[PDB]
Amino acid sequence: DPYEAFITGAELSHRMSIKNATDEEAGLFISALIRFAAEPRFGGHANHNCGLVEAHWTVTTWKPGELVPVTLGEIVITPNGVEITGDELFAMVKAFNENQSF
Amino acid sequence: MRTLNFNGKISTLEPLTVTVKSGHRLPRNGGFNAAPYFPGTSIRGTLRHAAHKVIVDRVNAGAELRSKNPLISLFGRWGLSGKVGIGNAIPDGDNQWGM
Amino acid sequence: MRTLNFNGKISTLEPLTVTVKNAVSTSGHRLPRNGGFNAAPYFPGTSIRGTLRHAAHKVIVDRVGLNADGKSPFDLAEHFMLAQGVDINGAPGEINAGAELRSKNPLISLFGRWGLSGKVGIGNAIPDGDNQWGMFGGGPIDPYEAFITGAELSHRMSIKNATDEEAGLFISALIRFAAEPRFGGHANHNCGLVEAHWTVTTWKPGELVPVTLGEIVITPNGVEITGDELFAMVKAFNENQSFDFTARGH
Amino acid sequence: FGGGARSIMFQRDESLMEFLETDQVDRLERLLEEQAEASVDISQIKTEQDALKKAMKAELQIK
Amino acid sequence: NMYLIIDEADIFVDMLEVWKQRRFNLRELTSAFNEHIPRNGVHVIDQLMNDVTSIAGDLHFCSTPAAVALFDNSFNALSKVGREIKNEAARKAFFDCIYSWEML
Repeated sequence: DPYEAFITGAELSHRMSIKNATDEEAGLFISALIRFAAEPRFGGHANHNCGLVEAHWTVTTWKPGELVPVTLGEIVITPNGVEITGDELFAMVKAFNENQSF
Repeated sequence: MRTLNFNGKISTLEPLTVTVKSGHRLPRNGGFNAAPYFPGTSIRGTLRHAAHKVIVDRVNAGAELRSKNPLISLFGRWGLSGKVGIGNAIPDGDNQWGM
Repeated sequence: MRTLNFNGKISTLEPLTVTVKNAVSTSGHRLPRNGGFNAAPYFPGTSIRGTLRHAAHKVIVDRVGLNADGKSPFDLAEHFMLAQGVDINGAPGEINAGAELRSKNPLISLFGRWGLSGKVGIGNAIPDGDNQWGMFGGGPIDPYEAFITGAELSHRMSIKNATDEEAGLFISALIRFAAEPRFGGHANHNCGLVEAHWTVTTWKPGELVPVTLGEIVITPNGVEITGDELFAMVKAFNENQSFDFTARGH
Repeated sequence: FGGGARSIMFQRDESLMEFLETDQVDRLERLLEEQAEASVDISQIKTEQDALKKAMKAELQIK
Repeated sequence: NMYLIIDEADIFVDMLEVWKQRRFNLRELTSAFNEHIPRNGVHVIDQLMNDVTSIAGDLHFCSTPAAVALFDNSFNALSKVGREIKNEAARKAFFDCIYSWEML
């Protein structure tokens, strides 16, 4: 039977959050996103080729008590590859990778 | 300790189908005639699988476990609370959905 | 010495859900419905009140300071007393000591405890239009009811007889909460993060019309505090050094 | 209206573990364990009370 | 064909009273009308069911003034619920059932 789905080229606003995130576990989250970029598939219908999608995502932390957040950077996952900006995010990944305290 | 918010957009290059698990309709954003939305459950499952792949490639007082295992720290089991939260993907403009 | 009323809206950037034992039934997690089974769902004021009370407590302990070890000077009894208003350690003699206790402990005055009436009252948020609620959490997974993204929810609080320091503490709690402005449950699925604004209006008793002291807007991109009076309240709370939060009673 | 439940803050959000001292952490763990014990005891005694109420006089009220 | 010799006939005609019993199980009526259910009224049906348990206690039958008073009050509040059934045919069936119980 026919299905209902977003048309090609559609743009969807998406928000995520990591509660009181530490450097190590948020680095793990970034690594998970980076590895997901290799096969950026969501939903099902894999036989139908559904799932292929790209995203751009401003990562902003917010120290509680301040009136505004600070833009740590952005992560862009596209079939062309992974693009990351901001020294904080790179430091976080470089902290997660060599974590022998797991 | 920092609380992180990942806010932004998803661009779709090919028709994204979900809820494979009367007719197959996307999740509705309230009622029946409002906009549809992409389920965050699928997204969180994909992120869980990606984190499992990454860790496999690399490889009340109980909170040391989350210090020990970043995986259960991020997502958490039924008992322990999960640090991560994966919202839904809402269309911005009208249409962007078809049969 | 003033009475503050916050009147405004909450645009839920994500679905907003709450698991109330009376509301939830064998069908699943259903929002409490503001009447019979076919009335409008409302987000209970209890959830917002708990969230803002904990925001207040966290800002209080942060302003108290953390030792080099990284721990707060307060004990478990004081933590429970500030947050949940529970006399862990456990009257006519408190008849006049109540005012002093409020003076030295802004938080316990703001959010009350057993026997001490709280100055702040945080009400129930209610959708403006209709059909702003649906079923989410598909998966065998029991789906939960929630509000929808962008749902305009009419919320209202009222601090009765707030000194400059009480309202300063409450605004500071709102500022801190704006970091992770999340209500209700289902943090997984990110259900609860909101984007709210309130008009702060005071009403000197006897006057026929209240006066708007300004506006507090919370957005994921920041917090806008307009009106010098709110800034004065915040500065009054922050600069004060005459708070003794290590107090209790019954 | 109202409803809900008071809950242990410390098992909901865990940043407070970084605020509390080790002695206070032990106090919290003792609190949780002793409240679980009191909860099971009170549940048993209240079930007994409910059964006795279902059984049915002045002596019963005194009991 | 046969004869019937009732020994202890006093016990027989005394036990008739226990057998002179037709019980209106409020739970049975609750379960019977699960489609034409004025659920708002259900509380009353439960509340009376509580009172019976308070008055009847552990007894299969009690004729105390409390019992007859609760009988009358329960049937009056069930006539109250009678004007809540939406389906007219179901409303009349319920009304006739309670009327039959009342005359009985």
